[PDB]
Amino acid sequence: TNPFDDDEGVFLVLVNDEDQYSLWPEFAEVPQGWRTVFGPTSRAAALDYINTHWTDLRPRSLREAMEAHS
Amino acid sequence: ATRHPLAEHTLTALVDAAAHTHADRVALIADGIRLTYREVHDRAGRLAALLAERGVAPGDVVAVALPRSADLVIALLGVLRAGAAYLPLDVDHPPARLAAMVERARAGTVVTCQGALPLPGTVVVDDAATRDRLAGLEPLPTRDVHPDQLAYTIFTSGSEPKGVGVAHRAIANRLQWMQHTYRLTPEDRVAQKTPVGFDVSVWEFFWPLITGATLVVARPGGHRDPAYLAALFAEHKVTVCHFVPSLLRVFLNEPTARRATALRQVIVSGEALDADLARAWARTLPQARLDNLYGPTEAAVDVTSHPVCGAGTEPVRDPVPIGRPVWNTELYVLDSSLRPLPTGAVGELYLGGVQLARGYVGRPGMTASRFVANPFGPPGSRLYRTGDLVRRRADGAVEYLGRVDDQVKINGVRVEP
Ligand SMILES: Nc1ncnc2c1ncn2[C@@H]1O[C@H](COP(=O)(O)OC(=O)[C@@H](N)CO)[C@@H](O)[C@H]1O
Repeated sequence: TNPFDDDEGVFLVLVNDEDQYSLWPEFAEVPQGWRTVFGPTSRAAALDYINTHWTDLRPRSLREAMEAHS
Repeated sequence: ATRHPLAEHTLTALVDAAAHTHADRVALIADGIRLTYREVHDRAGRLAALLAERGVAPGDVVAVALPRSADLVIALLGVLRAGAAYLPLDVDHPPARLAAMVERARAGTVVTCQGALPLPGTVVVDDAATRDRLAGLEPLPTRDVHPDQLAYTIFTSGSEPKGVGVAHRAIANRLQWMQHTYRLTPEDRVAQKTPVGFDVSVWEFFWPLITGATLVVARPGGHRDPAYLAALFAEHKVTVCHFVPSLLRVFLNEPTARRATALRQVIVSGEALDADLARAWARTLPQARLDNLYGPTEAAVDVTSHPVCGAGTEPVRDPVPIGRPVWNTELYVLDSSLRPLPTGAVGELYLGGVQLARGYVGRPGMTASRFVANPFGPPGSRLYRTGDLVRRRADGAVEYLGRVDDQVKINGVRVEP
């Protein structure tokens, strides 16, 4: 069963420079280019953090390009 | 090592280049008539102008609810022309399902026709007043499109369905790879027979229209009738088409399938391809090459391909490989600790590269749980976890072995129990 689906796992939330988010199991080394913003915590609490913080799925560069059209 | 330059990074650039180069060639055979590239693009430009005057702007999502027809093709092109992403609605699905998709994707406009009318922002293309307005608008010059803007949002089954948003950059890679690999010419005829809600239809519509080839549009429902498909293929000398494995079996059980002698390349994807079915194909249509393609909606239609039937292929045996990655795509076979497995060992397929979707519209938690940080790629990159169990063979081709979960296919349609 996939570790990102393990309801009993221990999880972090990671974000990259494009302000995209990833669930992440605490047992795995954090990949380069990603920063821990929440956890270690339960899967449900990590997903709640993501659902309340990641409100725009566009990569940051695209959003900034669209804001500059003004 | 699949890195490859891209001539263009948007689908609008690819379609527009072809519209100039192939203007007076036939683009569409549909509805009993023939339309040239020039005519199709004039009509798509009028629709883009109408969408723009109704508030559609780059970055928006426009739902499309039209039966398979010339008007469907024009609508998809018009939406893209206006800088928007299209959300295909299969007019067979029940109304409540379509309404929920429009809500989740925040589609503010729905393009449809009177037959398929029985939602906010409805444009009815064959309403008298709307026909008159289209005739009275100048075709709109293509909007500027950023490659990371979406080209389409397609829903798949959700263990509530999830809407996969795929950027221009991702589908531009997928279609240019396809054209490099199989090399359509303007004399080719690809069949439009896949329902518009299945992402295979994205290349049926757009691959011929970025090359100067002709799209032969099957009637609504005709994909259900293999004798009709064989007749259509013979009538218009169709040279390229798609089947899902279960419907390929149905096609080969049809006595007149052998009349499709103009076929030179068939693409099979969506389910495991068995070796006895591939052998049956080669007995029935020896001049038609057959390739097995694989991929999830989350990674722009297909990420791997394998040549199965044709000159130069290996003898077929089970499992028939799903093959090797397409351009600008990486494959990892990982264990449950996220470590790469040695060659031949079974683990779960993870996908990297330019074709990954943006994510699931309106569903950040779900997105972050399946498009995860990438240990192997450049800093800040992601992987999509497929849920597919695979192994890599000695020679490097990948074999599909089954699922980590309970997901199933019906007639190629992804279904979550
Ligand atoms: N050649 C193949 N062999 C075995 N299983 C396959 C396959 N192609 C697709 N699949 C299965 O179909 C799933 C993707 O289904 P879907 O997103 O509906 O997309 C699609 O099906 C289309 N995007 C494929 O073109 C894959 O994760 C895998 O389980």
